Amino acid sequence: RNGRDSEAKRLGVKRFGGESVLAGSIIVRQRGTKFHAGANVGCGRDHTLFAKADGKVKFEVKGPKNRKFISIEAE
Amino acid sequence: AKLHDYYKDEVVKKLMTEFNYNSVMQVPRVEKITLNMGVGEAIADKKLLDNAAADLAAISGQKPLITKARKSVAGFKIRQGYPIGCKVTLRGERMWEFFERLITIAVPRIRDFRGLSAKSFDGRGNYSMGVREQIIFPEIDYDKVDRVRGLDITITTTAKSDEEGRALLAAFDFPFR
Amino acid sequence: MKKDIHPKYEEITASCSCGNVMKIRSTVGHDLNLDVCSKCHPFFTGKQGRVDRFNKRFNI
Amino acid sequence: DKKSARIRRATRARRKLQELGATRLVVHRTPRHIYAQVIAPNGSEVLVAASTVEKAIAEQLKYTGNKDAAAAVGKAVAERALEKGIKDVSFDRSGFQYHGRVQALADAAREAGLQF
Amino acid sequence: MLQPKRTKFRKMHKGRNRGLAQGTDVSFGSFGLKAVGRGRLTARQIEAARRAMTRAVKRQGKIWIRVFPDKPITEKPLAVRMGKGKGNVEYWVALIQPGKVLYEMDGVPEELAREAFKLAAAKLPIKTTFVTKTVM
Amino acid sequence: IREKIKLVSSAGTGHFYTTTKNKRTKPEKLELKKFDPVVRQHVIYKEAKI
RNA sequence: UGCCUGGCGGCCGUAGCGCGGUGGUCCCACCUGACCCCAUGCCGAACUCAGAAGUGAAACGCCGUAGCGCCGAUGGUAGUGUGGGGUCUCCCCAUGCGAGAGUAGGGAACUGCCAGGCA
RNA sequence: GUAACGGAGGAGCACGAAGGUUGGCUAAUCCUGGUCGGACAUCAGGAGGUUAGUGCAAUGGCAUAAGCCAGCUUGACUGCGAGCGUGACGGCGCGAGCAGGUGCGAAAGCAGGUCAUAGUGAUCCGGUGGUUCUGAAUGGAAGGGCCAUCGCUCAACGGAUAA
RNA sequence: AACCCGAUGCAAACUGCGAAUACCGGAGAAUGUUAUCACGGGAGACACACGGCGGGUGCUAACGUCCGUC
RNA sequence: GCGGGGUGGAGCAGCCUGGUAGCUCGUCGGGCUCAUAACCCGAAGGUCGUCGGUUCAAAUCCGGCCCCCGCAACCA
Ligand SMILES: [K+]
Ligand SMILES: [K+]
Ligand SMILES: [Mg+2]
Ligand SMILES: [Mg+2]
Ligand SMILES: [Mg+2]
Ligand SMILES: [Mg+2]
Ligand SMILES: [Mg+2]
Ligand SMILES: [Mg+2]
Ligand SMILES: [Mg+2]
Ligand SMILES: [Mg+2]
Ligand SMILES: [Mg+2]
Ligand SMILES: [Mg+2]
Ligand SMILES: [Mg+2]
Ligand SMILES: [Mg+2]
Ligand SMILES: [Mg+2]
Ligand SMILES: [Mg+2]
Ligand SMILES: [Mg+2]
Ligand SMILES: [Mg+2]
Ligand SMILES: [Mg+2]
Ligand SMILES: [Mg+2]
Ligand SMILES: [Mg+2]
Ligand SMILES: [Mg+2]
Ligand SMILES: [Mg+2]
Ligand SMILES: [Zn+2]
Repeated sequence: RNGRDSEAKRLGVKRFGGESVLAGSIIVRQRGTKFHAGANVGCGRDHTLFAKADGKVKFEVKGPKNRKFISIEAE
Repeated sequence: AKLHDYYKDEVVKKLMTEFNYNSVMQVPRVEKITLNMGVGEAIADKKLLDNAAADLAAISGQKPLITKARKSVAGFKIRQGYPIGCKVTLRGERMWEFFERLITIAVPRIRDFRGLSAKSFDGRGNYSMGVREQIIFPEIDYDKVDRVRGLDITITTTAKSDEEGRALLAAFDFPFR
Repeated sequence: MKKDIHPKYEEITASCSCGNVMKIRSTVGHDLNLDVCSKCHPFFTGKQGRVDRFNKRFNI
Repeated sequence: DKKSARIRRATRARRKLQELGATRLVVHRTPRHIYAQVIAPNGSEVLVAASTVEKAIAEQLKYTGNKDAAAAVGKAVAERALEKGIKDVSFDRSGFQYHGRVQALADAAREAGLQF
Repeated sequence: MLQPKRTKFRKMHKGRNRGLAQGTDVSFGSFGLKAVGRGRLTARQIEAARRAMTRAVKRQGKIWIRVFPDKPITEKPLAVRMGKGKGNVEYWVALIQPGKVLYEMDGVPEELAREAFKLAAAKLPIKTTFVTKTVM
Repeated sequence: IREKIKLVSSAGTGHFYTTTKNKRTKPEKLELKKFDPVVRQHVIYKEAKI
């Protein structure tokens, strides 16, 4: 009665901390906001986080809920 | 109005002495009176809920809010969002007028009235009572009554405990057995 | 209060057998005559064996 | 808790303004007083402020907690901002409805020359 | 025969049985029977040992079973080939690591407990040792 | 169950959009203001057969 | 300069709760009215407006207090990369990395900008 | 990223609002009191804190809610697209920003469908509408092209044939 | 005997914790016949085997079977 | 292995497409008869194999567990 699975979706972090990226570059693919958009980072309809400016990827924990945020530090 | 005037003129002084309250703000106040009719029969007939609403309107002097089932219940054969009751919230002047009318006229008109229970406080100083017949209220006309409808009356108070709540009602000489 | 949605509510005179007269706002409109009120009701006013029976009926 | 409800109501717009990096005109309203602060994009520095608790504004007002007082504060905060050279700001109603006193303050600030 | 009343899943990966045990102390009684070897204890084995020690103490004192068989073991029927899906659940085991206190006893003399545990140990596939409660 | 329909421009350009509709639940004709690229204006578009 | 209060932040429990005490000049809150502006699927409860008779009761703030939450070593233990070994379903040795839990202990936040009251 | 006739479940849709935006709101469950009314209806208060909710599986999300209610609406826009993800390829996905025109909002803004991830079918052939293209001597026309769109449980789902 | 409280275990599809490694990026030195990448000519190959380590399956059966990695 | 079942005492419906147990016989009470049968009138009797699951709600849908049928159980 088993024998089924779906195709792997290649989610996860595409650009890690300190990596230089061009504007538009996808930083993380995810289901829901496991990571939240910080400064110079946009959130797509599928919760993809992407660079809105050229710069270095920066991961940070912030706010009362200690949520993880991704920001781009301008070069 | 009169009962509100009475509250300020007499009730506050009696309660202040009784409980040795430090401040007037400590003295219990009647926040609101809510009149509710649970019209289960409404599911069969929509008109019955409308008639119940009209009765509640006449007693309250205020257009009732229709209430609907929070969740589906198989036992009562009700689905969520189906209108099964009506309520009115009385505050300020309208509340005091109703409170007066209830004590002065409606409560005496209750059949075989032997006083109201003093054990009907919820533990937080709020008093709830049920009216078996809408006839007791003078606004309703016995001749034009299609069906006998009861209602449940709750008096919400700022009283911290039942003792403070009963004292407040007693100050107004609310009838208690 | 919202306008045009509520029952007409006006002061009316309520008269009782005891002679207590009360002017109250109501939807009733017409003046009311009451059989009883808080003033005259028995409960409010406070107006509300076998061995004795045997002795009375069969006193010898 | 009315305050907590109001803060919740204010949060979405405040987070948006911070993300935009806008200079913010924050209004606080109490029954007796109204306050206006122009806060820098960082949110930790007040550039200019005006309130009915200030004597200069208060002395000219009959009551500090009405629409006329609100208009006075709006004019005052804007004039001080213009001297500072702020000019462009975003209005933060701070969870209060954009109506009545809050609206009167905003309209006065716009009339004075603050852009929003 | 101990068995979970219900489980989220019917079948379980074989897994491995490495490491030292948790629950290495006598926690409920005076005396305990501790595993010195690694292995699986079937529900039937646990029951056999329980009956042996209970009879030896003649319904005196109290016995605790510290292990519960919550791991389902499947088997394929005879003359079935490989494949065609995982086998059917046949029995339940508890995984035992060295140091695990299997049973505890109280309300009996030590000599009686030692005899009872010896009788129980003869039913078990793992080497065991008698232990007593300690202050620390 | 949902059926394909056309939304036809009121401008007379002949430009159309396509969408689906549940005709049984919603018999009434769908009408929306949509951009007509031919006239380059938002105009009323009215439901028609696909 | 200090104290007190309000607003906006940093920070995100060593910062939160509980418990006890405490504050109204100002501020804040409750509060007083509502024809209004505006509002209630009914209700001036809320929202809103016009105010200031009363009270800090509640709320809130502040202070105290480990019953809690929370933080938390040292040492040991588990695991593990590389190389080697055994009695090899699992371990051991050399070397490097080294938890989790628990223990001692800590802990009743700290801090920036602006405004007002007071000294 | 990763196989097995390994272990477990779902899809082949739905929705003109269940989409956009503005404003507002916050759950389950239990206890106490209350006409009919009971284990369970509606009402009041308390405890509790999402143990609820999310159109539909599971997982990850969600209070600034992504959950719930109301007003106004058609951005479920058209042309494009820096840059990037994922694929042997065909493809598939995310996307600031630009132009035109639009909705909501006082404004900052937000909107190129829906919390996200299933809801699907190449090419050929042919149909329908449109069109500064083509038009076999020439003007037309037919037919073709281009743009929009329609017809496969071709489900053995990269589909040997119409059979 | 629910619930709750104290004590005790268990989990591939539990997580109020959490390594080693591995992987991505940056910098620097030494070493290495550019060991790298792109484009173009020519392929072969797409039956793998055993051993170690981590696992599914099988009986922690198989010189069994199916993956990862050396 | 793949299918079809299990519903008043009996034999059959209802399931598909949840909410809303029928038919014939039998049983019971009354009547007709000298009496019995036949016949006539009136009435009762399955909460759906047995648990679980889903659902506001289960004969109905899902999954066992038991039972009872049918088909299959092969080629060297
Ligand atoms: K095929
Ligand atoms: K291998
Ligand atoms: Mg597979
Ligand atoms: Mg997957
Ligand atoms: Mg896979
Ligand atoms: Mg250490
Ligand atoms: Mg530690
Ligand atoms: Mg591979
Ligand atoms: Mg492979
Ligand atoms: Mg490009
Ligand atoms: Mg052809
Ligand atoms: Mg020609
Ligand atoms: Mg020709
Ligand atoms: Mg053509
Ligand atoms: Mg294929
Ligand atoms: Mg795990
Ligand atoms: Mg490197
Ligand atoms: Mg091949
Ligand atoms: Mg091969
Ligand atoms: Mg291989
Ligand atoms: Mg192996
Ligand atoms: Mg093997
Ligand atoms: Mg082999
Ligand atoms: Zn009287």
